[PDB]
Amino acid sequence: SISSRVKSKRIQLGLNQAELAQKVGTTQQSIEQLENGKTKRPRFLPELASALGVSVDWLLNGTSDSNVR
Repeated sequence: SISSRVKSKRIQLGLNQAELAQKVGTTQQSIEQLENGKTKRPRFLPELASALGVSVDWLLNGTSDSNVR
């Protein structure tokens, strides 16, 4: 799912939702809202994309290979 990508990448980055929120320049609450999927388009698209170091296109689509499941 969407949040799985963000969160999984967060885990791989070894960072948490609050750190990500600060790196994005928002509040953990906003991140958690995005994670549970209670928004349609995040204002912080570029900020999230940069925070993880992926493309907005991948934030929207979110496809980088598939090795089982």
